[PDB]
Amino acid sequence: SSQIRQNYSTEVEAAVNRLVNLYLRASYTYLSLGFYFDRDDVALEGVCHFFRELAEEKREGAERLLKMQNQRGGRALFQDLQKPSQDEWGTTLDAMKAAIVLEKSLNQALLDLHALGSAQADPHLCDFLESHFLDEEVKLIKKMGDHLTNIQRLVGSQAGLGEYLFERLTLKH
Amino acid sequence: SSQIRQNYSTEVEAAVNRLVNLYLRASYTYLSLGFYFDRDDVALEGVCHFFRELAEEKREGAERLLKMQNQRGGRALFQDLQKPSQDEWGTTLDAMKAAIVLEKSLNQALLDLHALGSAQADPHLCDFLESHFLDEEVKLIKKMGDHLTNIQRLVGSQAGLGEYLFERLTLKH
Amino acid sequence: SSQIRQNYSTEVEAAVNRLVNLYLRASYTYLSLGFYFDRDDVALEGVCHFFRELAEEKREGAERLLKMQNQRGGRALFQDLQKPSQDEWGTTLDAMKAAIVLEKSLNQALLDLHALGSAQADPHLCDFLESHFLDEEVKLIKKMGDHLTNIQRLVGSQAGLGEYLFERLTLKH
Amino acid sequence: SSQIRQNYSTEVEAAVNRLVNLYLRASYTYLSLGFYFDRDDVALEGVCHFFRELAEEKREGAERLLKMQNQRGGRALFQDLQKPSQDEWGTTLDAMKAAIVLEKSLNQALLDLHALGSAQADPHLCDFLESHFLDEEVKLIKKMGDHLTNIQRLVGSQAGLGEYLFERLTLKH
Ligand SMILES: [Au+]
Ligand SMILES: [Au+]
Ligand SMILES: [Au+]
Ligand SMILES: [Au+]
Ligand SMILES: [Au+]
Ligand SMILES: [Au+]
Ligand SMILES: [Au+]
Ligand SMILES: [Au+]
Ligand SMILES: [Cl-]
Ligand SMILES: [Cl-]
Ligand SMILES: [Cl-]
Ligand SMILES: [Cl-]
Repeated sequence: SSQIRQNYSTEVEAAVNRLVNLYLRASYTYLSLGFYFDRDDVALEGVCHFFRELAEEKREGAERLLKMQNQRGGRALFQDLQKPSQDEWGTTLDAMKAAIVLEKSLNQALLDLHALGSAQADPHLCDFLESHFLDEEVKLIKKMGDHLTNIQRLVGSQAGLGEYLFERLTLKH
Repeated sequence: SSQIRQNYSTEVEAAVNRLVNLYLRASYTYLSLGFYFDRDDVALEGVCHFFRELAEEKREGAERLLKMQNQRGGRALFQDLQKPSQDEWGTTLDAMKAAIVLEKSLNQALLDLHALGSAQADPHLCDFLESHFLDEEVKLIKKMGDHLTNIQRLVGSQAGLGEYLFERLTLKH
Repeated sequence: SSQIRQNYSTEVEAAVNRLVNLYLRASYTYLSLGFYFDRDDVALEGVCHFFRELAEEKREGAERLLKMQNQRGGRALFQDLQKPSQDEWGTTLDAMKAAIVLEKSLNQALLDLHALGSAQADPHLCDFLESHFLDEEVKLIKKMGDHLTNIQRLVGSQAGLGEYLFERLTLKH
Repeated sequence: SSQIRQNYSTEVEAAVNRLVNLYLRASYTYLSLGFYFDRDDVALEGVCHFFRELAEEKREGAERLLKMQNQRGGRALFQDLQKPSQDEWGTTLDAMKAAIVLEKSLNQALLDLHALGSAQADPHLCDFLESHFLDEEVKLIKKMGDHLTNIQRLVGSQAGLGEYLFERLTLKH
């Protein structure tokens, strides 16, 4: 094994790699969500970047996990990326729910890995997640919640008009 | 014939001139569309420039075709410009459909001329269309598609209110 | 089908999607190659970015293909991404060969798609590849060839010392 | 005892002081390593600063521990500093191994102190180590690993020439 490796469990090594996959899968889902909203028959530019900036961020989470894996003396193993769960994503509201659900899944994987870190007494891993992931994921889920409430409130009245306003007035383009 | 002319078919020369007419007719349609939306009883400033910047662009396509005709040793022949197909253009939605249809017609004329170029083995003509027209026309038709989807979605709910918002929030003024 | 779609074959639509997969797979291979060279027991910073800037570029090819798919009125379908072909990538020389091979495969897929475009008489697609992919891929394969020759020449003499010099003096960090 | 002291165990107080000694001993080792490489018969300027900037950093760790000790209401007790383990440090490779070993020892002392913090329920101490030491030590050990791999690879071929290149091309001066 590695010349540098110290207090780094094979369990955590393996779980970090699983987390890289989850983050890359999420990035790929957000690409699919992104380009869906760029379809001529959907055409909500604002929604399209929202999900495309999110694709960038999850790819950055996975790249951060990989950097760390190497820093600890673990060995990145890449697995197949399954495709996003859907080919069409519905309304902005349908999409934003799916994202929340996606993000809650990533968050739980994060919490599952803290718990493993604590069980393994790996304080660098705990710190790593606390500094770079836990806080950013809580903030993101909140913002998605906030979007969900606004979209729900708008599209309850007039669906399509509600969709347009939200994209125009909340989301950037 | 011309001192410069080389690999330039009479077929393509003639088809280039037909294309100039089509581009000038389109420019004239976009002028009519433009000033229609500046009527006091229509008054959608945003829609008015959208079509007026498009009148400029098609006049620029025809001027570009004419420059090229001369560059190849062809001889520009101008024909009568028939007037736009309508005197009143309806709603923003009616207007934007007509534009798509107009632009699809121009696009097909472009594709018809590539095919002629290939048949004639005129690689400068093919290149000319690829560099200055094909890509710009695809991008434009997409944007019109995108506008159509947004207008449809808005005016399905509340027609007039939908028209106002689109003009205010999507189109520039 | 789409309101914008014009001269866009289902064959090309499908082949564009296959090309997105190939570009995403390549991006994923270059991530694996990248982080391999960041291992403490490999530690060639220069090689690591070379492959990481390449991961970025192929993700940009796939994003460009997706933008276009939408511009034409096609519908992006995403498939599973198979994992990179190897878990360990050997020497810089082993790695750089694999990249050439990867890039030649992408290039052939590109050439296969031009040919399809020509068969379908889709001049926007041909242009699209010519402008954004064909030239960039030829330039890249050349540079990889150039690296291969330099690495071969260095490591023939002294392997490890040759590897260090190449990374230090040719590649950036 | 102190007017400020709160949730601060005598165990941790004592262990913090032991950690100050370890950091000062390390600083002193890096001074000895530093000036060894400045000998006229060794003369690797690059290696000399590498170890001298490290002497500064460990003195900064100990000063940071002392500031904290005071912040918590502990009382710094200083003990004798034993001299570095060697008078001559061999090659760059011999030196860089010794450093890794030194740094791994400091790292384990850090991990031993987190564990004590957790046992004592001292969350400020845990945080303190996580924020200022754990991450910096992991990053440093990685870089030493990376240097070790490069030095090994160079000096396997030609020892002295390998030493010169590494100092010239990796290390700063
Ligand atoms: Au922990
Ligand atoms: Au944790
Ligand atoms: Au041609
Ligand atoms: Au053509
Ligand atoms: Au073609
Ligand atoms: Au082609
Ligand atoms: Au604690
Ligand atoms: Au801790
Ligand atoms: Cl923790
Ligand atoms: Cl051509
Ligand atoms: Cl072509
Ligand atoms: Cl903690």
